[PDB]
Amino acid sequence: RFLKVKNWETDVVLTDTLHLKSTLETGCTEHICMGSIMLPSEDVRTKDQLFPLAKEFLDQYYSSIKRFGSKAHMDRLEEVNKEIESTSTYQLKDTELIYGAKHAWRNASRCVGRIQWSKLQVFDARDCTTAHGMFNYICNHVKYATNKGNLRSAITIFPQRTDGKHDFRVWNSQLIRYAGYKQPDGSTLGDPANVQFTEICIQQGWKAPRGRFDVLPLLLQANGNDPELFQIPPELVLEVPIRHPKFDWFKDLGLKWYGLPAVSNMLLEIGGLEFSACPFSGWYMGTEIGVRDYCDNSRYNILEEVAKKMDLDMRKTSSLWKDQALVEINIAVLYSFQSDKVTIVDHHSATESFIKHMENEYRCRGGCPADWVWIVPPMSGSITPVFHQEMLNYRLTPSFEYQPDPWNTHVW
Amino acid sequence: RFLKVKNWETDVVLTDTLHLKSTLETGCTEHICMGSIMLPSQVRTKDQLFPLAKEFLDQYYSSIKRFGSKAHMDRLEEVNKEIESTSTYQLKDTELIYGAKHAWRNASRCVGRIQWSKLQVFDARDCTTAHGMFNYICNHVKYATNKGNLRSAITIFPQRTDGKHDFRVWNSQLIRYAGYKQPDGSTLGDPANVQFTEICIQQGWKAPRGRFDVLPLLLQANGNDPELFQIPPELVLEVPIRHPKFDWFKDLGLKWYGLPAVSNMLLEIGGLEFSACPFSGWYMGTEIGVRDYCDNSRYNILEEVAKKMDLDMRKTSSLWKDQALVEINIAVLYSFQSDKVTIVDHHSATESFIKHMENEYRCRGGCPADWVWIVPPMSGSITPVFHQEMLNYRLTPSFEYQPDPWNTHVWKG
Ligand code: HEM
Ligand code: HEM
Ligand SMILES: Cc1cc(N)nc2cc(-c3cccc(CCN)c3)ccc12
Ligand SMILES: Cc1cc(N)nc2cc(-c3cccc(CCN)c3)ccc12
Ligand SMILES: C[C@H](O)[C@H](O)[C@H]1CNc2nc(N)[nH]c(=O)c2N1
Ligand SMILES: C[C@H](O)[C@H](O)[C@H]1CNc2nc(N)[nH]c(=O)c2N1
Ligand SMILES: [Zn+2]
Repeated sequence: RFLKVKNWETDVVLTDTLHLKSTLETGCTEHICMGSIMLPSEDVRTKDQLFPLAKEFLDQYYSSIKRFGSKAHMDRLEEVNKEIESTSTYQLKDTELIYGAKHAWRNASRCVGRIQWSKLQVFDARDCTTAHGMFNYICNHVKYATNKGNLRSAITIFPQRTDGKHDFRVWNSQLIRYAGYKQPDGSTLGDPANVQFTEICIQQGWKAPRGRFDVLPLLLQANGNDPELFQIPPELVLEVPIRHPKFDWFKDLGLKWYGLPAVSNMLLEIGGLEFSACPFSGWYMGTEIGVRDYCDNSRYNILEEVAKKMDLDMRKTSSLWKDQALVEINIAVLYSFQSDKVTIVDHHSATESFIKHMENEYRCRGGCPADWVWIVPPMSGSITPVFHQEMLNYRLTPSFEYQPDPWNTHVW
Repeated sequence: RFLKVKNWETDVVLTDTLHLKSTLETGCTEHICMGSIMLPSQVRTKDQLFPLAKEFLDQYYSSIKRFGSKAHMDRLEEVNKEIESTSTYQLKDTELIYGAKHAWRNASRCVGRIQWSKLQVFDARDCTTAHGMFNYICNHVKYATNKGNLRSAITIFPQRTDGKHDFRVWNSQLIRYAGYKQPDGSTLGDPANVQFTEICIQQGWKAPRGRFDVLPLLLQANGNDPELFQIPPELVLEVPIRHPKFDWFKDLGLKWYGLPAVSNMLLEIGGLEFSACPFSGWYMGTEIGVRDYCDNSRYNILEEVAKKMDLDMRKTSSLWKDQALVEINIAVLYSFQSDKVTIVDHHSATESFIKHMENEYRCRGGCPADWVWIVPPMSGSITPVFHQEMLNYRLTPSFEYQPDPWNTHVWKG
């Protein structure tokens, strides 16, 4: 049970001991594997639920600074112990906060970009009290992370849950996303994935330009209050016009995308403490836009339009016109970003980086939890090295977790 | 207990009750998922054999709507006495056919299972020698091939008894190309087959030493040392690969065989183990175009193809690899269709499987599926299986992996 993982392209074999420190459960059993389930499974921590969680976290922390078993360690354990017995919760030291966040990223088994995990910019926003205040922290995040196209990793951490009545939440799924409107006649204009949220905004007071690439407004909820709309200043939203380096007609498709991927609907858990609002951001892998955002049938779905322009034989599937078109689109996305000097990585580069990162983690940590179903890119799978890499998936803490959408729960 | 799966593209939700009939184990635990391990670890006595027999017979007679009948009870009784008396038992023909078909049906890594009920089962349980094996296999190949109009088939050799008298096909597939390790480090032919090739040569094979030499059959009967046989070339249907627009593609000198026929797996039915049971269907295009040609550890022709297309091969973000892969796959499909050899593209096959899967949820209560393997090795998310949640669990009858015989065999000499 000190498990081994093989790379079948290189015969490299790695021994995993880190999985033995796993806390939470996977959702698999000896009888059934649920590795392809998108999301397997009021609850405020009780007093005695929280001490062991806090102790577990402080133990890793003081080991990581080579102070395990020290006076400083013991003192802190005691101090937090006292504070929970007293206040029914506790507060992280800035240093612990930063360690917790960086390690939540390190432990994210579905993330392929984790080779960068130690270079995360952490913005402490725990002094925040209002949606306007939240708006301000978020604008600063966006401007810092964007950095004129030279993107930088960042997370902004708002106050922690207390009793579930005073939660901080960003209602958008990403800080920057295009709107989606269902036409009265056909299907959808803009981005179909955002049709419900685009409507909640409107139903909350937003006036929409009803274009195909309208940046959504922010819906910000502080201390469990009704949320508020804020438009992100356009000069803070860096966008890229999409053109092909060979096909002049590509520009005429009229497509663009934003440079900053910034997920804002997940929950960060450290030492038992729950941060329900913690937007984090990095930079795109090319296929996230080109393969998923543009070509998914339930998104922009521009494949047929493009194949048309290329004059491919769309009569039978065995001509592989979708594949051919798909490649060109993704060539264009990378070409556009690179030309405009906005940070982006191709799926070949990022998967190779991740193999290197796996190597490092097995060597200096004893393993690296990884979710094959998510790590392997949605195109050209087997000509990337992660395809032939066996991976073990297990859940370590600190972690990012999913949480219900606010509008289904909000005590309005 | 119910279990739901969701298709995230169509929002279709299905309910799995079949997983409750699962007996075997996955390799996963409460705290670890081993879903991407290629071969998880996941001589049998009468102690454990009659429960296994009873389970199978209960299934079998349920499917034919005779559960609890006299024919069912007498059959149970007959199998019981045969086991306590002889320490094994024999399957009737009907049972064997049901067995092989349900094994395929239960094969969670197989995207082609829509076809599972149309399997041609050849009973070679009266075979006793390697020569007899060679003859059964020749006939399999002739029948399956059918002049390019392929037919699914399986040939079943005698079951294991004491594990000292096993029937084995030492080839991983009935038809495969040689691989030769050259002194300078390079490989001639198929790198996947170098080790098996070396065995054949040792056993007295005279190697042509080309890049597409069909390997000889290495056949073991009754636990005896294996013998070489050459498949008659008129029986091996091959297809030269050309591209519909690139005239220089044919000059790359590629070809591939038409019949995929896997011969190293173990068929388990009602506790009985059939260690030699070659089965065949037809190719999905990506098996050849993506894995056989473009894997770095295989023929690895991406470079040569990228050069002739004059692609920007300097930085990878030009996606020259991705572009070359598509053209090669286009060529493979075009060539097979032109020669009227049965083949299916990954778009058609994944679509068929989603239909199969839905049908299996309705009429059977589930469909075990291994996402890691079902999703095609190129253009993943534009196929409908990518967005489909799947539960993976093991049912019997089943096909299992077994170790290479040259590692476990006791040599006679
Ligand atoms: C810096 C470059 C980064 C790249 C290239 C990257 C790439 C990716 C990709 C491709 C996915 C799959 C999601 C999808 O396909 O839609 C993913 C998921 C994810 N990423 Fe990263 N990411 C980066 C930075 C970050 C950062 C800075 C964080 C947090 C601090 C992060 C946390 C996560 C998490 C939590 C998931 C989902 C994990 C889960 O659901 O368990 N990523 N990332
Ligand atoms: C008729 C057309 C068929 C097609 C297109 C097809 C396709 C495939 C493919 C692509 C794989 C994955 C192999 C790889 O990617 O390396 C697979 C796996 C498999 N197939 Fe099929 N197959 C077909 C017929 C059959 C038949 C006739 C049988 C047996 C009677 C069979 C049994 C299996 C088994 C046992 C596996 C591995 C399953 C496991 O380990 O769970 N298939 N199939
Ligand atoms: C920081 C970051 C960068 C990036 N390029 N992609 C991300 C993708 C995610 C992500 C996580 C869960 C689900 C999703 C959307 C599902 N395809 C995205 C989260 C963060 C990301
Ligand atoms: C009958 C049949 C047809 C087909 N097109 N592919 C198969 C592929 C397999 C197969 C199963 C496990 C492993 C492998 C090779 C390793 N990728 C192939 C087995 C049977 C097949
Ligand atoms: C059903 C399946 O689990 C789902 O489509 C997953 C598959 N793999 C993925 N992988 C990545 N990187 N992103 C995704 O959104 C998904 N979707
Ligand atoms: C390590 C990994 O599980 C291994 O490379 C698997 C991945 N998925 C696959 N899927 C198919 N269809 N065929 C394969 O050979 C593999 N190989
Ligand atoms: Zn699992």
